[PDB]
Amino acid sequence: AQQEAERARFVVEKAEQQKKAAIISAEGDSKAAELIANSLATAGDGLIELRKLEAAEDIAYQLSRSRNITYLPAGQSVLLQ
Amino acid sequence: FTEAVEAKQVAQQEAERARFVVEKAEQQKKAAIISAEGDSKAAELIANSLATAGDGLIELRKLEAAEDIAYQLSRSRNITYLPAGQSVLLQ
Amino acid sequence: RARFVVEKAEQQKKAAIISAEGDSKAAELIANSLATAGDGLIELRKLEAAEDIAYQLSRSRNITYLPAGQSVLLQ
Amino acid sequence: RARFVVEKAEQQKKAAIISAEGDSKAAELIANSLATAGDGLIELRKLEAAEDIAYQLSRSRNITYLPAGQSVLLQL
Amino acid sequence: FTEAVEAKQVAQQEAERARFVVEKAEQQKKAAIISAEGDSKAAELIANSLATAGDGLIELRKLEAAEDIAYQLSRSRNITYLPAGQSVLLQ
Amino acid sequence: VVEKAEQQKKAAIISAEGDSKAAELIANSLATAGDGLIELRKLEAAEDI
Amino acid sequence: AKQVAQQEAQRAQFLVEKAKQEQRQKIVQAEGEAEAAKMLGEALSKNPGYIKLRKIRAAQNISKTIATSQNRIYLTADNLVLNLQDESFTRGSDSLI
Amino acid sequence: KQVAQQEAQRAQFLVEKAKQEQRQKIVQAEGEAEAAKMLGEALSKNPGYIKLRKIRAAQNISKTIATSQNRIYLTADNLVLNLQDESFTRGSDSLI
Amino acid sequence: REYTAAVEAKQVAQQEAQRAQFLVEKAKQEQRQKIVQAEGEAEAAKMLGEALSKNPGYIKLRKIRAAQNISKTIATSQNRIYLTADNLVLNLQDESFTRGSDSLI
Amino acid sequence: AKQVAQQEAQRAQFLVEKAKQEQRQKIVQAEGEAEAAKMLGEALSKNPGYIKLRKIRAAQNISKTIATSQNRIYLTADNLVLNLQDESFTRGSDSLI
Amino acid sequence: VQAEGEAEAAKMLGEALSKNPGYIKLRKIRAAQNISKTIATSQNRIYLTADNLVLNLQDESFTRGSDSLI
Repeated sequence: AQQEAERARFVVEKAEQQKKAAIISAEGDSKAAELIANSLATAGDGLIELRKLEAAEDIAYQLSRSRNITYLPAGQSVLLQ
Repeated sequence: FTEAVEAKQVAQQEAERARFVVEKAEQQKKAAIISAEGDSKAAELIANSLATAGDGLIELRKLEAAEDIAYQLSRSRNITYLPAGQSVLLQ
Repeated sequence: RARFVVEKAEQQKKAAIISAEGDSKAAELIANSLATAGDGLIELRKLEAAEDIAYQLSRSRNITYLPAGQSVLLQ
Repeated sequence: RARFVVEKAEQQKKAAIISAEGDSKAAELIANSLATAGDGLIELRKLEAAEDIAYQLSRSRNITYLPAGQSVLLQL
Repeated sequence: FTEAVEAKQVAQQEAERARFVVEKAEQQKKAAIISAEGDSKAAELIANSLATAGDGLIELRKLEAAEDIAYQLSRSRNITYLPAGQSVLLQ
Repeated sequence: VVEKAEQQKKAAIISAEGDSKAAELIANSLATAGDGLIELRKLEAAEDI
Repeated sequence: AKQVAQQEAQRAQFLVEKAKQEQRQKIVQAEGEAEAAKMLGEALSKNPGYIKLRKIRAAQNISKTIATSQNRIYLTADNLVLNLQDESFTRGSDSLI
Repeated sequence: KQVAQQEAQRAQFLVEKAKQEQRQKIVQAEGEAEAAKMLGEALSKNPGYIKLRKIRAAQNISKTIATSQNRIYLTADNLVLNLQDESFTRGSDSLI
Repeated sequence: REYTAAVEAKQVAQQEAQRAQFLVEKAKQEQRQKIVQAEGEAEAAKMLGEALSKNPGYIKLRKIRAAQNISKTIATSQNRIYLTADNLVLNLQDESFTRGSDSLI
Repeated sequence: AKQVAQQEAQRAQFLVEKAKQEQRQKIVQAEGEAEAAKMLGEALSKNPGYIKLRKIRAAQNISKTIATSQNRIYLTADNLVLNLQDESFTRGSDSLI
Repeated sequence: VQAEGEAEAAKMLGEALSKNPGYIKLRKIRAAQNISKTIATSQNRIYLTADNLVLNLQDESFTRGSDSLI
C-alpha cells in the first residue's frame, strides 16, 4: 500500500529524471557538434590532425607508467624476455 | 516388473506435470507479447527519428560504449588485448 | 524380440508424428508472420541470444575467447 | 572349417541383402516424400543432431574445440 | 533515509563543483585559444615558406630526428629493434 | 623363391579371376542403377572405422 | 525380460503423451514468436537503427557479464580506439558523409 | 571346427538380427517421410523458422557446454564487443 | 504415497505458473522502461543528426577524446595490452608519414 | 526503505542538475575548439607542412617519454636508417624531385 | 613368372572395370576398413583429419556426396 504508492512515485520519478539527464546530455552533444561542424565545414580537418598528434603524445604519456602495456611493430612473430 | 510399473506411473504423472509446464509457457507467451510490444514501440520511435536524422546518434553511442566497455573490463586479469593481425606469444 | 520392436515402432512413429505436428505448426505460424514482416525478429533474437550465451558460459574455466583470425600462444 | 567359412559368407550375403532391402525401402519412402517436399527436414534434423552431438561429447575430456580454422596455441 | 538525505546533498554539491569545473573550463578555453593562435601563426609562417621552397626541411628534419630519437632511446633495456617485416625469437 | 613364385602365379590368376567376376557383377549393377550404393557404403565404413 | 521391457514401453506410451504436451508448449512459443514478428518487423522495415542501438547495448551488457567471468578472453586492441593514425579512424564519420 | 560351427550359428543369428533391423529401419523412415511432407511444405514458404530454431539450438548447446568437460576455444566475435568493424552494421544491412 | 509427493511438485508447478503471472507484470514494467529509453534516444537522434549531417568531424574529435579517456582507463587496469608501435609515431620514414597532410590536401 | 529509494531518486534530480553543468563544460570546449578550427584550417589550407613538422616533433616528444617508461617496446630497425642498400633509401630524395 | 600372372590379371580386370570402375571404389572402401583394423593395433603415431568423423553437419561439403548422385 504505502510501498506501492512509494513505488509509483519512485519509478515515475526515476524514469523521468533518467530521460531528462539523457535529454540534457544529448542537447549538449548536439550544440557542441553544431559549433564544431559549422567551423570545420569551412576550415577543414587541419585542427583534427593537430589534435591527433598531441593526443598521441598524451596517450604515450598516460601509458608510460604501466608494465602491462607492450608496443609491437605491426607484423612480428614470437619472443619473450 | 514392479519398477517398470512404477516408472510407468511416474511418466503418467510427468505428462500432467508437462501440462503445468504448458500453463507456465502460456503465461510466458503473454509476457513475451508484452516484451515484444516494448521492442516494437522502441523500434518505432527510434526508426522514425533515425529515418530523417541519420546514424550520427549511433556513432556517438559506439564511442561512449567503447569507453564504457574499456572501463567495465579494466578490473579483469583474465582479459588480454591483442593487436589486429598479431602472431604468437604467451605471458 | 519382434513384439518389443513393434511396440517401439508404434511409439517412435507416434512420437515422430507428434514432433512433425509440433514443428510444422511452429512453422506456418512463424513462417507466415515472416512472409509478411521481415527478419527483424531474427536479428533481435540473435542479439539477446548472444547476451544469454555469454551469460551461460560465464562460469566455465575451460572456455576461452580468441580474436577472429590469428592463433597465438596462451597463458 | 573352410566349409563353415563358405557358409558364413552365404549367411552374410543373406543378411546383407536383408539390410540393403531395408535401406532401399527407407530410401524409397524418404526420396518420394522429399521429392514432393524439400530439404527443410534435413536442415531441422541437422540442428537437432548438433544439439545431440554436443551433448554426447560433453562428458569427454579428450575433445577440444578450435575456433573455425585457426592455427597454433597452448593455454597455460 | 539516514544516508540518502546526505547523498542527495552530495549530488547537489557535485553539481556546484561541476559549475566550478565550468569556471576552470572557461579559463581553459582562453588558454586553448591562445595555443590555437600560436599553432595558426606557426602554420602560416611555415606554409608560406614551404609552398614556394618545397618540402626541403621536412626530409632533413626527419634525418636529424632519427638521430635524436635513436640517441634518446639508447638508454633503455625495454626497447628493442626488430627487422622490418621479419620475425625474431628472444636471443 | 622361384618355386614359390610359380605357385604364386597360379594363385594370382585364380584371385584375379575372382576380382574380375566381382567387378563384372558390380559394374553391371552400378552401370544401370548408379553409384548411390557407394555413397551409402562410405557412410557405413565411416562408422566402422 | 521381454514383458518387463513391454511395461517399459507402456511407460514410453505415457512418454508419447508427454511428447504431445511438449508439442503444445512448442506451438504456444511459436505463436508468441509470430505475433512478435509482425509487430517488430513492421517497425524495423522502416529503419533498423534500433537493432544497431540494441547491438551497442548488447555489447555493454556482455561486457558487464564477462567482467566477472571465469573465461579467458583474448580481445582485439582495436576496441581501445587508441590507433588515431590508421585508416579505420575516419570510417565512422565517413559513413555519416 | 567347433569355433567354426559356432561362427556359422552366429552368422545365422546375425541374419535374424538383420530382419529386426530392417523392421526398425523402415518404421523410422516412415515417420521421417511423413514429417518431411508436413514440415517441408511450411518451410518452403519461409525458412525463417529454422533460423529461430538455430538460435535456440545455440542456446541449448551453450547450456550443455557450460557444464561440459571439453576445452572450448571460441571466437571473439561472439561477445559482440568490436563496435568499430564492418560486422556491426552487417546484420541490420541484411535486414533491409 | 510417492505420487502425493508428485502432486506437491505439481502444486509447486502451479505456483511457478503464478510466478510466470508475476513475470507478466514484471514484463509490463520492463516495457515501460524500454519505451522511456527509446523516447530519449529518438529526441537525441533528431538533435544530433542535424548537426552531424551538416559536417561529421565532431565524431572525429570525440573519438580522439575517447582514445584519451580509454588510455587513462587502461593505464591503471589489470589487463595485458599489446598495442601497435605505430601509435608512437616514431617511424618517420614510411608511406604513412605524409598520410595526414595528404588527407588535408 | 521508502525514503532511501525516493531520496536516491531526488539524488538523481541533483544528478540532472550536475548534468546541466556537464553540458556547459562540453559547450565551453566546443566553443574554444571551433575558434581553433577556423584559425588552423585557414593557416593549413596553403600547405600542411606544419603538420608534418609537428609530427616530427611529436616523435621526438614521444621518444623522450617512452625512454623513461615501464612500457615494453618493440620498434622496427628501419628507424635506425642503417640499410643503405634498401630500395627505399632514395625515397625521401625521390619525393623532393 | 610374376609378369605372366599380371598379364592374365590385366586382361580379365581391364575388361570388367572398363564398364564401370565403381568396383574399385567399393574395394577402396574395403581397403580403408582393412587399414583401420591394422592401424588400430599399430605402434605408429597417427594424426588423422577430423573430417573422417563426419561430425561437421554445417560444412558445405556435407551435401557433396548426395550432390554427386544428383
